[PDB]
Amino acid sequence: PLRLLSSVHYLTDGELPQLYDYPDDGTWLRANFISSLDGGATVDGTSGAMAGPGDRFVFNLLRELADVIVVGVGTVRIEGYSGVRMGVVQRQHRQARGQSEVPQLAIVTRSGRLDRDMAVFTRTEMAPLVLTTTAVADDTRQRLAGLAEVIACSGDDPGTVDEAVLVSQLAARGLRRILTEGGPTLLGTFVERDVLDELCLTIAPYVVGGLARRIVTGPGQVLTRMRCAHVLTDDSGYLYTRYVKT
Amino acid sequence: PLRLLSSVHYLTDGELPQLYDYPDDGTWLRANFISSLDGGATVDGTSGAMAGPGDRFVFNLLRELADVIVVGVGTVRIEGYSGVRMGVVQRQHRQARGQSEVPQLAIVTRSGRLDRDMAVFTRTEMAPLVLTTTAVADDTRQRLAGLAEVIACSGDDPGTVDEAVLVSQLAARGLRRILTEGGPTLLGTFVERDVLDELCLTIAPYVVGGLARRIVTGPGQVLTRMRCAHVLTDDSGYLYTRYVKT
Ligand SMILES: NC(=O)c1ccc[n+]([C@@H]2O[C@H](COP(=O)([O-])OP(=O)(O)OC[C@H]3O[C@@H](n4cnc5c(N)ncnc54)[C@H](OP(=O)(O)O)[C@@H]3O)[C@@H](O)[C@H]2O)c1
Ligand SMILES: NC(=O)c1ccc[n+]([C@@H]2O[C@H](COP(=O)([O-])OP(=O)(O)OC[C@H]3O[C@@H](n4cnc5c(N)ncnc54)[C@H](OP(=O)(O)O)[C@@H]3O)[C@@H](O)[C@H]2O)c1
Ligand SMILES: COc1cc(NCc2ccc3[nH+]c(N)nc(N)c3c2C)cc(OC)c1OC
Ligand SMILES: COc1cc(NCc2ccc3[nH+]c(N)nc(N)c3c2C)cc(OC)c1OC
Repeated sequence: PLRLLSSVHYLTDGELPQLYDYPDDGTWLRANFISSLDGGATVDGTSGAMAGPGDRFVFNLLRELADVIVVGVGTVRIEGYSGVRMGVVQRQHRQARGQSEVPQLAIVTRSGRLDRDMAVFTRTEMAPLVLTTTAVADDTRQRLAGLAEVIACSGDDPGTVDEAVLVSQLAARGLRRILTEGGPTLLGTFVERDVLDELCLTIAPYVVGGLARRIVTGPGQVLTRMRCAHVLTDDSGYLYTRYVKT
Repeated sequence: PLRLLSSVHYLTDGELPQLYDYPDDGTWLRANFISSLDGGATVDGTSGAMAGPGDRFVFNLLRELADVIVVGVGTVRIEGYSGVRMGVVQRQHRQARGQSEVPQLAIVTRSGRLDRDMAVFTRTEMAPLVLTTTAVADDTRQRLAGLAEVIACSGDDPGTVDEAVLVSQLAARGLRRILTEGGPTLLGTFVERDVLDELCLTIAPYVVGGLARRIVTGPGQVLTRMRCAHVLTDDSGYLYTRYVKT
């Protein structure tokens, strides 16, 4: 009942985007994470040390394919997010697909307690969205006037983000091809709200020991079954997986 | 730089053991764990809910190949370990390889605070080892007389297990082909002591949310690079990976 996986194909620059195609229509929330073999999401507090050239390449590709990159403010601070960068060819590909040259960043915050000073606001070609609650949306909008488009993403509860609503507000703005890059709290909520369509997971060929948190945190205990759409690899033993919710 | 992995081979019952062969000589500490896509080691407190027929098959195979199955007492209690079971054919294969019919269980405990009552002691064809410290080995041996062979596994510090010493004591008893099945504390120590030779990791196609711990816990922060030896899959989207320390 077991099948050996082997490299059967070198992916061309044209085929790789195809493997990570978004659906033709409808919203699609894709997550891109990286974790060690022993499930650690961080090395020395952040994820980058696990990411080699292969993962950076995939990471940048998923950004290139996304209409919008949604990230928790925690990751934004910790990973030092600034504006999404797109190279000339990336911009060309994006135009060819009917997309803006650079995907927007969307920072998720229940508190809305974002400072005007952040690099997500400062070092950015594209002004970012701030996805927050109905309760704080107005004060946040005022505080962040000129810096970010503040969008209330509450459903029934004005004090919380409803993640389905969040996805919908993005789509409503024509940002239906969503990529989230974390963090584990945000991902946890997406998973709990059952709005995660796809998880692209780089499995870095490291064990990192017990300190690191997982790529999902929170009190949530779910068991969402996913289908393995693909596994890619590179010469360094990384697995670039793509799982789609069943 | 990216290669697509695909199933290229259906593994026969003869080839599968070959993929998980131990080295011809020397000690080899292999770990077998299972984790969800989001790095969770447990569902509802234990690992079994993530394990389908494929993982059980691999799990049983690794047991069949091992001279000894080393587990923390935590896992022993929580997963309700009793004696290793071997079917007739499993025993035959084991004999053919020069191995005893059933691998021993080795329970690791720094405290040595094991009760005579446990199923590891009671429902077992083979009496298990208790790998513990020099400091408690004697009282533990007395307490567990007739139930378990108690082995002191301290190196410099009589109050602790030295995991290299643990591996050595096993080999010393002709149990050089070691399988550890956990838990995360034990695995954490193996990883910290740098004695983990190989990690066989089932990646179950689930996200489980933030509650679960990882397959490694502890204060440890390492970055042990591993080489991806193989990835198998089944029809249900599980990845059966084998990584070998570089
Ligand atoms: N290995 C990987 O792939 C990966 C990927 C990303 C991040 N990381 C790492 O994980 C760490 C950060 O963890 P984190 O959990 O704090 O990241 P995070 O989820 O990005 O940040 C948490 C914050 O974002 C907001 N948030 C998240 N979900 C929300 C929701 N459903 N509704 C409203 N607000 C929401 C909240 O902000 P407010 O407090 O303002 O309400 C929350 O406090 C960093 O160390 C980073 O390196 C790893
Ligand atoms: N997903 C998976 O593949 C997988 C695999 C195994 C277990 N699990 C799960 O993980 C959980 C158990 O976690 P756990 O960390 O408590 O398991 P554990 O490592 O098996 O148990 C911990 C105990 O074993 C002893 N121990 C471990 N390492 C030691 C060392 N280097 N030296 C001396 N003693 C050592 C200690 O016993 P003393 O206190 O007596 O000193 C320690 O308290 C369960 O929920 C189980 O389901 C999951
Ligand atoms: C400044 O913005 C950036 C932030 C980060 N943060 C760390 C980082 C690294 C690898 C990653 N790899 C995957 N698979 N998924 C992630 N979620 C991820 C993250 C979160 C990494 C960047 O380069 C890869 C980057 O530049 C665009
Ligand atoms: C009674 O002993 C047993 C204990 C367990 N415990 C849970 C369990 C399940 C799947 C697993 N799968 C892998 N890849 N690695 C593990 N470490 C593992 C464990 C730890 C599972 C058993 O059946 C699979 C079993 O019977 C032999």
